[PDB]
Amino acid sequence: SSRRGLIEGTEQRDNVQVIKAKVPLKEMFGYATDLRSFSQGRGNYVMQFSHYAETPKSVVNEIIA
Amino acid sequence: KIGNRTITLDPAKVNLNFQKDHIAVKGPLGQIELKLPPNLPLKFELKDNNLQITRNNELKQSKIFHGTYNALITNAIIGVTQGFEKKLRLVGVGYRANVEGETLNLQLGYSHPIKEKIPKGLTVKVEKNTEITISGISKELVGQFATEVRKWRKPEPYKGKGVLYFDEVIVRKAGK
Amino acid sequence: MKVRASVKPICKDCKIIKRHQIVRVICKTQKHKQRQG
Amino acid sequence: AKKDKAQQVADVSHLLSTSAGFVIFDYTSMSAIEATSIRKKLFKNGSKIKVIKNNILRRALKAGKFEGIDETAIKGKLAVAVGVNEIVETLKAVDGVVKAKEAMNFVCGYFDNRAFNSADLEKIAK
Amino acid sequence: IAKINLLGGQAKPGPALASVGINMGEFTKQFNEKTKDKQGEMIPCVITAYNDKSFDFILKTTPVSILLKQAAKLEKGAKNAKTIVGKITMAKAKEIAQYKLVDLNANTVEAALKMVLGTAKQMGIEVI
Amino acid sequence: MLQPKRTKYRKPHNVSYEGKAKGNSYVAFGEYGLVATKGNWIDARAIESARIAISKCLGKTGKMWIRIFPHMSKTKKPLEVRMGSGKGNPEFWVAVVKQGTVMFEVANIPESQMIKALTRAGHKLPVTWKILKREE
Amino acid sequence: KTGANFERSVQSIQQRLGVKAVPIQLPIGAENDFNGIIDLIEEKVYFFDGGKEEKAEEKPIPDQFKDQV
RNA sequence: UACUAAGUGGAAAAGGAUGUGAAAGUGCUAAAACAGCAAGGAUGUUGGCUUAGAAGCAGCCAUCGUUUAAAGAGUGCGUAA
RNA sequence: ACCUCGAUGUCGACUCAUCUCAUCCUCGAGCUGAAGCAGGUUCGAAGGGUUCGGCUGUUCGCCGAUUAAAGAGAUACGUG
Repeated sequence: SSRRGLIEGTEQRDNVQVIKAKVPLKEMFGYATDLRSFSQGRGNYVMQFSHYAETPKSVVNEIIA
Repeated sequence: KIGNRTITLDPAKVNLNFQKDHIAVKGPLGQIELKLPPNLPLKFELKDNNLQITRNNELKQSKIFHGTYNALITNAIIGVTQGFEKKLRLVGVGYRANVEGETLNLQLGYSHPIKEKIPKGLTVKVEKNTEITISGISKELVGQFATEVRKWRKPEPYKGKGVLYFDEVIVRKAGK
Repeated sequence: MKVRASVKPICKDCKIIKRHQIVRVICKTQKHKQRQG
Repeated sequence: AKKDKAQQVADVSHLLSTSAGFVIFDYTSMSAIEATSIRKKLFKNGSKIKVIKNNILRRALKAGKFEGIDETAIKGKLAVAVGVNEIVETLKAVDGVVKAKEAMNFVCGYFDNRAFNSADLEKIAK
Repeated sequence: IAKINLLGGQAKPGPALASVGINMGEFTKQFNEKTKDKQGEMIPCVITAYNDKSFDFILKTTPVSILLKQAAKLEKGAKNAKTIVGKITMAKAKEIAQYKLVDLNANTVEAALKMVLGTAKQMGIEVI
Repeated sequence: MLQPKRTKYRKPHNVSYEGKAKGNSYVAFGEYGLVATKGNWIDARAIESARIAISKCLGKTGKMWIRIFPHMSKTKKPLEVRMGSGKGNPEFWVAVVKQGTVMFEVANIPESQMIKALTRAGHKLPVTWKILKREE
Repeated sequence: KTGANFERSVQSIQQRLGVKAVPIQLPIGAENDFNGIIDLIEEKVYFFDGGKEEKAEEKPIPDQFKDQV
């Protein structure tokens, strides 16, 4: 819910619920290990690059000021 | 409005002793001796077949008085004709409780033995090692005992763990 | 309990009672308990 | 208003006096879904499954010349089917409702304004 | 209980379709076989307690919603309900009401048509 | 800033506000108003604060008028000087309020947001508040 | 330790795993009184001590357990 | 002759007060009024959209209609559904 | 500027301290975006306790190490 989100319902591959997440790579680092922490390791996640999207102002802060 | 409400009666199951100091209702399910202090605005009548106690005076504290005395008359009547019982669940992993003679033991997060004495006029029954039933003649005393047993453990949101009142679905909090 | 000097109904079930001439509130919501109104 | 109460009582007294047949049977849980199922079954029947207060049905019945003074003191959800203009099919439907519940005792009403024992009126119905 | 808005095709990829205890394929077989008539067309799905959710289902006669969408002659989602776009007339209104003649439980032409307007004036077309 | 264009004197006698409302004794433009139960001094800073507070809660369509405006001055001596060398230098501006005087009126605004804004105004003024409506 | 029971463990694995496994032994006690192991195909072994476990002898079951055995 | 259940009396700002009387208005109403309880509470409809997945309560455009005492896109609680 | 200017002995340190609670700690208790520990919040409670050294006359302050704890204050900013 806190990382540009894909929480608009549920997607299931007829026996396994695979949820899409268009999430920036900068927010993967602690994300994946904490997801394994919270989910007790009962899931996983796949490495696929979606696309080059807009950078949020949080990263823009270091561009110029 | 609770004013001189209709309180039915069967003058064969329970007999009455209406006095200005004690009201003693007696029957096969024991006796209840309601203690009422002297100098009360209320007047008691010798009646059966839906006895009703009327108001000689009309004033706020007297109004509350009559309401509460009528409510406690209802309470004592249903107690002496039916008794009272409470039941308490205990939701835990190693929590349990059972009986020794007249004392209820407790297994809690305490690493020290916990036992509590059973008050008079009430009896405990165990059906599962955690959920207990306390049965007596007073809703007052049974609720007091239920709170006494509860006082050692409070349910918490992070896990179902505590003295459940058989109908309390508590709110949930999701940490780790 | 919340230390304040003016409390008004803030959740829909915060009803006001006076216990021993101390004004307090009762509600299901546990972030809405307070006294010394 | 109380005057409105009296004039509504008079209006429904006129309604029941005009209506020959009418059956009011107390229902636990008369359900709206199965009610409109009845409505499909009744269709354009002179009957109208309807729900109005139970005190007005006393003073309606006591103004409108139909037998029973203590038969009006029913307790609970009450709905009257005014049988007319295919009153028979209305009776069919209300007995279907009788078989749709546990067992619903005869509260009041009859086929065409002459109440008798209800061990056969349901047989006219089915 | 668990209203289901699905097409007439596959009954496998419905996550809310199998949530009351029913299994997926055990009905999906006959669902596909008997809905091949309108595969690619919507068939709403609901359910009732059978005895234990071994197997139960009920398919609903289609309300006019995909035909009501083309009644506006627009294949786009209608986030504009006060705009009268598309042509509907008493003839077309009655033709639509034929679909919902058996779909509703209150039976009369004028009231079913009033249903059609009330659901349709808010469709994205301020209907006649 | 609410600073008047010019002043003949910087060092005047403020007011005797123990008397019924000379002017602005009733709401004129809007439909409701705040009134002071009694009179007192008010600075200009708190007038600006009340104006901005009521404007933040003001709708994009509502309008508000103020009645009392800073006309008088207010002076304070430094905290090292003994009693009496002259008269010091003025610090800020003060307006007077008489008992029964109205100061704020609002219009073209919902009544609920109206009472909201009146409460906001009342919580910021030391003088005791009271609420009235446009009588005529 | 607190939180375990042999019947509870086998029930949990049977439901959530579908293991369809077979037991051989049965602990005596609930969570602290583990001082003997009922044996199913042979005789129960009574442990005379705690964290020592150096004298092991296999003594007759009192029939309150042998019937269920 | 009224009030206080505050030893107010016997000190006081802001705000809060469902403490309580009195006063002038003022809705229903022994035909059940006010509750609480016993029951329904339907229906297009998961209105249309949105994010593959949001669909009475994520949210927006609508926020209207049949049976009907009445049923609300619902009074809130429930899930990303 | 109001007693005390025909006498009011005024800093700092040592010792002796006594009192208050707007509690620094031990104590009770609620609440938490209170997994738990680790935390914050303030109601009660003053019963008790509430350091040692370097620095410049020291109060202040800084620093060192350290205690379950290294209080704010009143008493001629205590006590010739």
